[PDB]
Amino acid sequence: RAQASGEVAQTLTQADQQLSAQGDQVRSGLESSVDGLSAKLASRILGVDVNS
Amino acid sequence: AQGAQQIQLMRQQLIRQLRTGLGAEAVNKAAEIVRAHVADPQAQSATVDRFLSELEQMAPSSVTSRLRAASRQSLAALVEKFDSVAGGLDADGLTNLADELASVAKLLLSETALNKHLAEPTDDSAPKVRLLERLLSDKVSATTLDLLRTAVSNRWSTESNLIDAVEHTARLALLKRAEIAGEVDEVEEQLFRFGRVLDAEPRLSALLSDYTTPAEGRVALLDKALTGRPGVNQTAAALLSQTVGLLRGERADEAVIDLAELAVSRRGEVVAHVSAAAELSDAQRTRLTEVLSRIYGRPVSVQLHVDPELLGGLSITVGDEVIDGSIASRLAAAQTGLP
Amino acid sequence: KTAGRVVRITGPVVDVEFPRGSVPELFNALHAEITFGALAKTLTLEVAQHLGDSLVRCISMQPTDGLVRGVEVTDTGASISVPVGDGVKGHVFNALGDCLDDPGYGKDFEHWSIHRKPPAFSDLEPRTEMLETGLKVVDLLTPYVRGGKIALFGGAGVGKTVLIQEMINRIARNFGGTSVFAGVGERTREGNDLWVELADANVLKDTALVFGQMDEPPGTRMRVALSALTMAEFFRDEQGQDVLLFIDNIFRFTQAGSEVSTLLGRMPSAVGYQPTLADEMGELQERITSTRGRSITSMQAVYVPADDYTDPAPATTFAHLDATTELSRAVFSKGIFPAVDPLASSSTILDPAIVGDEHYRVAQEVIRILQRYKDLQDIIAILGIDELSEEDKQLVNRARRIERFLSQNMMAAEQFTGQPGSTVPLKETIEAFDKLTKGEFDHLPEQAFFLIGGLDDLAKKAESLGAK
Amino acid sequence: TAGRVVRITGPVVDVEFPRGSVPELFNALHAEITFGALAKTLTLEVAQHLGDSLVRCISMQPTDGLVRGVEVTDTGASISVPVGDGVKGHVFNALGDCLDDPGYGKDFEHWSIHRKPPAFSDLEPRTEMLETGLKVVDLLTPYVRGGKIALFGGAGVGKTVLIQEMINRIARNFGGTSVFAGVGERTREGNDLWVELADANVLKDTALVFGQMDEPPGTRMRVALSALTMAEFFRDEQGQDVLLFIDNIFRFTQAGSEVSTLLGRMPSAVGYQPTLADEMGELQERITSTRGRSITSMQAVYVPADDYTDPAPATTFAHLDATTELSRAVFSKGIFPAVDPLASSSTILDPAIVGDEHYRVAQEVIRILQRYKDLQDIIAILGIDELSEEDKQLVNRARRIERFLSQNMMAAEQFTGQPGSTVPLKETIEAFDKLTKGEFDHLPEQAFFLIGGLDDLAKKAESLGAKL
Amino acid sequence: TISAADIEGAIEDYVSSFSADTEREEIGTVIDAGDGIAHVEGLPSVMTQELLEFPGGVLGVALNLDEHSVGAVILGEFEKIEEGQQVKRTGEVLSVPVGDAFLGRVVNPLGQPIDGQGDIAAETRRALELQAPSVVQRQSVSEPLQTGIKAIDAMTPIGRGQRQLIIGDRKTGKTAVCVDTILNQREAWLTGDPKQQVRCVYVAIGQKGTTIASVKRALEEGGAMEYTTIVAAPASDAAGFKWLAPYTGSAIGQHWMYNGKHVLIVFDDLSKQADAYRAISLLLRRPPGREAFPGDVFYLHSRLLERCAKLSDELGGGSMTGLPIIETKANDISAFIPTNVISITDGQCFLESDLFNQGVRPAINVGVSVSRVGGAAQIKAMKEVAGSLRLDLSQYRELEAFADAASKAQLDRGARLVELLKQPQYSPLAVEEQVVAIFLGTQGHLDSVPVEDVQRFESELLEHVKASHSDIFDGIRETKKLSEEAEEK
Ligand SMILES: Nc1ncnc2c1ncn2[C@@H]1O[C@H](COP(=O)(O)OP(=O)(O)OP(=O)(O)O)[C@@H](O)[C@H]1O
Ligand SMILES: Nc1ncnc2c1ncn2[C@@H]1O[C@H](COP(=O)(O)OP(=O)(O)OP(=O)(O)O)[C@@H](O)[C@H]1O
Ligand SMILES: Nc1ncnc2c1ncn2[C@@H]1O[C@H](COP(=O)(O)OP(=O)(O)O)[C@@H](O)[C@H]1O
Ligand SMILES: [Mg+2]
Ligand SMILES: [Mg+2]
Ligand SMILES: [Mg+2]
Repeated sequence: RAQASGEVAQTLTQADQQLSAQGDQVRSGLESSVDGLSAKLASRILGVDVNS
Repeated sequence: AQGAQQIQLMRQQLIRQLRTGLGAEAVNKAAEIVRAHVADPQAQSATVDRFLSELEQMAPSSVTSRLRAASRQSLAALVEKFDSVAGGLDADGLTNLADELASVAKLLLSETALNKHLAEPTDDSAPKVRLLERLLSDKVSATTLDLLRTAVSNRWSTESNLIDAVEHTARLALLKRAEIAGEVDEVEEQLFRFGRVLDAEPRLSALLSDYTTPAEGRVALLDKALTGRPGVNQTAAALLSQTVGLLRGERADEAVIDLAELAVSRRGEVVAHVSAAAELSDAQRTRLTEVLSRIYGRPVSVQLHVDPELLGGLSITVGDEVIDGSIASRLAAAQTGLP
Repeated sequence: KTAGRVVRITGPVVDVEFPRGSVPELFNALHAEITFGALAKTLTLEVAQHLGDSLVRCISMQPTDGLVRGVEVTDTGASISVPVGDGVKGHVFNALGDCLDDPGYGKDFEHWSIHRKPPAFSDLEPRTEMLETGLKVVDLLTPYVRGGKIALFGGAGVGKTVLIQEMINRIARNFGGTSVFAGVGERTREGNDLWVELADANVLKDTALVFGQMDEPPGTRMRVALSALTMAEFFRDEQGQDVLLFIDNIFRFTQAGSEVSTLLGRMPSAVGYQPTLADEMGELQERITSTRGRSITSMQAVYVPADDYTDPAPATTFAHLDATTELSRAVFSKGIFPAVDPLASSSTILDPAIVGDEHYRVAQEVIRILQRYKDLQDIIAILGIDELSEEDKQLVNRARRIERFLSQNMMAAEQFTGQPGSTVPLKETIEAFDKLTKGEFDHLPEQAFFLIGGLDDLAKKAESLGAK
Repeated sequence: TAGRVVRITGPVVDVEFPRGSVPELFNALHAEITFGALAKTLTLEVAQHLGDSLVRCISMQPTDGLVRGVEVTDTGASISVPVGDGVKGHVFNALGDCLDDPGYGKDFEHWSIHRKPPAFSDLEPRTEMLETGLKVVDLLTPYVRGGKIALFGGAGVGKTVLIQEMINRIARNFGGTSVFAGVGERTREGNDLWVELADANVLKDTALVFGQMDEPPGTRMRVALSALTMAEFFRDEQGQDVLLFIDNIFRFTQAGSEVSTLLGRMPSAVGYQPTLADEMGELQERITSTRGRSITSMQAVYVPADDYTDPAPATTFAHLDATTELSRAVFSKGIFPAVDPLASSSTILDPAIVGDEHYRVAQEVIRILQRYKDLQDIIAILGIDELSEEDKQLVNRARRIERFLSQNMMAAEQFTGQPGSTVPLKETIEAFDKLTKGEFDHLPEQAFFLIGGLDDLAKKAESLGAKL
Repeated sequence: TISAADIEGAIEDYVSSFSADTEREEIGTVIDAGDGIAHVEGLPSVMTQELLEFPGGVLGVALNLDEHSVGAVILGEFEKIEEGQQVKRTGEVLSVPVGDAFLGRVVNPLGQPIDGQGDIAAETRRALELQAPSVVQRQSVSEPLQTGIKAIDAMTPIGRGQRQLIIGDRKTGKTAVCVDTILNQREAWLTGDPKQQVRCVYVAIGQKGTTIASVKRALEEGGAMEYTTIVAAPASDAAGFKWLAPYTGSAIGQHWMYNGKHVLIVFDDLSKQADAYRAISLLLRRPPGREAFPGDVFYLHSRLLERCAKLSDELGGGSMTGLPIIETKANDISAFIPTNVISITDGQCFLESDLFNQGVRPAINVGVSVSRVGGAAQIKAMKEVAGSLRLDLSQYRELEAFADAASKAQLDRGARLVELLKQPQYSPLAVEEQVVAIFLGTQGHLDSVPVEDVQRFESELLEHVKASHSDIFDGIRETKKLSEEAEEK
């Protein structure tokens, strides 16, 4: 059980590192997309399709 | 299995963090976009027109608060009596009646036991009438004496209501002479403007709201500062001075709001305070008046309050009811409704 | 302008009137000036309530002596904020984050509001990793949890602060993470002594100290804990460090809350406590927690008024704790240090699935023997051990030896007796108590078990006294 | 002419009326909750006249969904419940509405639930015994035909079980009417009683009025009055013997307290309303037998926290002819019914009514049990062997007597899985005379546990190996 | 990998579906606010106990309705509330979503998930203050709800539709008993028969978040999370959530109860609900009473607990079993809330710290613990073997306190019975095995074995009967009684 706990902690830290890298490198990808979301939200609130 | 579940939970934690961050960024960007676009006055007109169309499609509804039932009935009887009496009087006579009513109200303020006795409910009124006559049968006109007789004949929930009623009657008299002058619209607009400015200058109202200070000092301050101005109607100035003279711990601006309410009410219309970020065109004003009257049936008078924070749209309000069409409220709802 | 003015002053509570549209939000920090020469200062008020008519009731972080009605009050637009970062380690701050050992130090640091929500329920993960201290009683009967919440309950002068010092020595000396100490309504000289002790043991460099002590207004005493917690939260979240959070004493935070509530016009509650006692304790205790992968091991001294353990303050504190160590005046009178009541202290991880079968069995047997000994106190205090059955007499002797053996020469106890402390590994404690509960030391005198460490110490002391 | 809601705080509603239309005190008013989910017609009982045409009223149903300003109608009369011989066999609530058949009883004669007690000239002491068949009750707490009987006790000591037992032992063979009032009790218990009465075929002669403990305070205040109004109709109009069972009467009092402060009453000692004794006296004095018209009322009095000094039971004590005081100690010792023979009393337990033999046996039993209670502490500390021979034999006799007072009740078969028993009064006197004389000392005390007469004692002795 | 497309679509759903409809609405204004309370002028048509919306999506409940203003308790965040803020009616009394989707989820007292696992598909909505079943809408409690504990199942049996109070000092094993009861329903759930299935609802009030997480982990490991819903109101929650959580759980359970299902609900614990309600009432400035509690605290708990019922057949035959928990201080059941709740429920299991320390686990105090349903909540064989057992254990304790051949025989039998009922945590015992164990006890088959070995003899023997002669259990498990042939074998 001690060995299992140690290896579980190891895999946990490696998974955490890879997940942090994934989030960091996907934030940039979605940075370009969020413009569309903002524009569409503005269009909905204004009642007209605001292009900007 | 526990380690695998922990990995899944940490992935979900990262996902939730990203959702919060992206949602915040998107709502902020949308707010910036709307605030930038709405700076165009044509966009303001377009959103106002859309809101007016919505109001047109809105389903019509067939639907003095502090006064209690007995007090409301007494005030109704008193105003009916005033309508019966002062109708035949002239502008000078109406001014005299208003001045005498204000003077007697100030006298009632000066002494408390007399007010308590006069306003004390009782089945009979003859003792009260005799008391009033023995007090001031000489210093008031016949019309004023009869109006006060009627006022004290009925009953009021609280002592102050009595003086309030008298104050109310006084205002009516002034309003009536305004109708004789034919400048009712001008005085209504002047009262609304004075209420607006008093709202904008809270310190001035506070300096006027301290009833402890002598009435003459506050009245002279207002005259030299606000009430006395070249482009001010004399009737509005007199009404405001009388109101501030009888300010029994109520704010000056709220008193002016009450004055405007009464002025519009005596005409039969109902005031609708419409908050807008830009001034409306005459066509917009007419359309808004028509639609508001249609939903509320009774004729309504629209009072525009400029407020750029709304970012377009309108925020109508009558009584305890509000139609919140402002764009800012929609933006807040969008921000608060996101996952 | 948008500035407000003082209207009412009732002790450390101030009413402030504001122009409409400028009423500060709740918890915002306001600033006023006391200009009387002797007491001149800048009051930092905290908006506590909105009274209506553009009035706000505020709690003063400083004494209000010399304050005048109508003075100008300015709103900063944000709540009390304290410096954060690795720079706060090795320095002493007050409830407002002002450095005391180096006035002005930390202005350029990043600042965090002392008010924030606890971690979301999705982040919380139960902690069950035992934290071995080296104290026989703590290791055996109420093991501490790493990343869990530990509390030290006790009346006045039973050893709460000495136990906190012992746990700092045992856990913080060789600690790879960060340490935060919060003095909340305790002795000022205690804070100075702790500062000197840490500077001597060279643990100060790793520790951040925040002190609001007895001679402070109730607002300071009820916000200093939030300040220290804010520093600990920064270390937990933005740095992934394993933080140690020492609080002494949290009951003082609750008591300052009671004082403020009395000054705020709130209706009283049972024993005159504030109606929001449980709520406030809830926010403060829920912020002090370990999230998934991020560890805070917190230890709090909880004062028990008038030796009354049913008082609402400790009673509500009991629910927020993973491990509880209840010091008893009855034990303290016997001279047993630590004065731990083994029949009332508890640990959520004292179960076979976490501490192992033999550990749990030995702890259960010790508790059973001590409970039986307690149940016989009524008979013994009148007639003595003479009327008990042979089984009961043997059990009483065993229980006396066990309760004496649960005492230990603590490290921090040296300053009181000139005797260095001792550390007992958990396996040694389990073996020793298994032997003792089996009757393998009944021949030794009772005093051989008093204020010693492991089995070697027991053998040596019994040899010195005259036994084997 | 109608009123309007002005204030709402839980079950208390202030109503403003036009002057000249203020309702009389205790008048019933009707308000409408129009919300679909909680739509209903609130019944408000006028409690106070606040002046200015404002009246404070207590709502009989939950006020959830009530809106300020809604119309309030004046019924012009108090809450009137249906009366007659039709009510027998049906379940009603505090307002007289039928539950087992809604709409039944609308065409009956209706009596206002507020009534004056009988004139002092019509009162007459009752001194006729009511044999029940329970050894303890028959011997030490004889009940009175047409008198007031109470069963005092804490929570879960056997008040309801004993009430059911008395229904079984008295109401089944009763030739008159029965009225049961479930005042602030469990709905499950009410349903069980309804089913049991239907099964026993006693429902047709019984009227059930339930105001349960999920109802608002007003219903729990008026259910007792409604049931007592039905009982008063049966007593005064039909001239019939009546059995009135109330369980639990204390709830009535409790309900008053729940609304006392909301009505604007300064609390009395122990948080009870100032009008405790006055309201209790009105309600109780309405419960009585007059000259030639008999009500044999039996009430269950809850004793909060087992404290018999509590103002509620202490006040209630003065309104009873016989009181069976159930004890928590006797209950926890496994003795059923858990009667405290030293605390129970009956006004007819004197030689002139029950005879010299019954009185002598009862007094000797009381003496023995009192001496045993005195010797309990000495026996616990110094053991029985210390006592003198007289005290030793008295202790054995007292243990046998105390166990023999227990009995196997029919209503308790659901708990002991055993059939009940009945013991004629003569047999009880004989058995307890023999017990006080020591003629059963050779029998094991366990043979006296939960049995009927002497035959059961002999059979259990032979089961245990001993001989009578 | 985190699917950028998935999250983009997740926010696309809301942004596309975002809407706001202008509508005539009564206005209110926060005239004052502080400490989780607000006062709102206006809203003349507001109903009592009606939900109110404050800016920022904050929610409140209108408690005090007088002419000047409306006192409102803020549910959730309250430092956002400001003087002058616009308050909107809702035209709705407090209600929560309800449906089978809530099974296996953790939600706040408003039905909003807090476990971060997605939205819950609510079948419908149910008001929190719907009346309990009437006297004619119930049937007598007749179905056992096996907790798996020999002591409880034998001496304080619980039926479906019964309110059994778990009362005791802190750390006496109350939550342990409740969680063991919830876990014992695993077998019933796996049978797939809604007549046998029991759906649990664990309500945590004023409880540390990590404790709720640990309880959820315990339920997950045992598989109880399939049929269990957690309503969480941790210590960090506002007094409004702590006050409302038991009613949220009660409504969630009631939805199932009124559809023929059998529900078990655990309130852990009602003492903290009472404290939160006291705080709300004091902040609202209502006149206090005993221990500063409001006059309607008993009404609070009584109307909460009477909603646990066993419905008649015409109403569907469903049931809800209540397991309220009460924490006492210094073992004083004479306090206000403990007395109230004891007087409310259908029996109490009173746990004692002294008994727990002596090794008696669960620390049930036989003398003062009872079940008011009684043998009706037991199968036939359990009745046969336990009806005497309970009172005989009471007598044994009395005699042991007091101290011939009969007395010593009684002491020996009582001792063996006492060590018969000692059960480890997380060691459920099926009803047939419980019947066989109590048979060993009360029928005299443990008199030969020494006391110190009784437990061992109880375990091994049962295991033996499991491996060979399993048919015995089948009999009990099938006929729900111990046949003469089975008893002889
Ligand atoms: N291990 C020990 N060995 C010897 N003396 C001790 C020990 N622990 C405590 N004491 C004595 O007890 C006194 C009180 O200890 P301590 O200050 O830690 O108690 P406390 O509970 O924090 O008190 P207070 O309520 O005053 O803050 C110490 O000054 C010392 O005299
Ligand atoms: N039958 C049992 N046998 C052994 N240990 C038990 C038993 N029941 C409970 N425990 C343990 O006792 C401790 C207290 O249990 P639990 O948390 O259920 O009690 P509680 O009264 O609800 O506590 P609290 O006051 O913390 O809410 C836990 O370690 C639990 O594992
Ligand atoms: N004759 C009896 N035999 C066995 N148990 C009894 C007997 N009388 C009462 N009890 C026990 O006392 C408990 C409480 O009974 P009840 O009268 O319903 O409650 P209360 O006394 O609070 O009204 C029951 O659950 C029952 O087990
Ligand atoms: Mg100290
Ligand atoms: Mg009962
Ligand atoms: Mg618990």
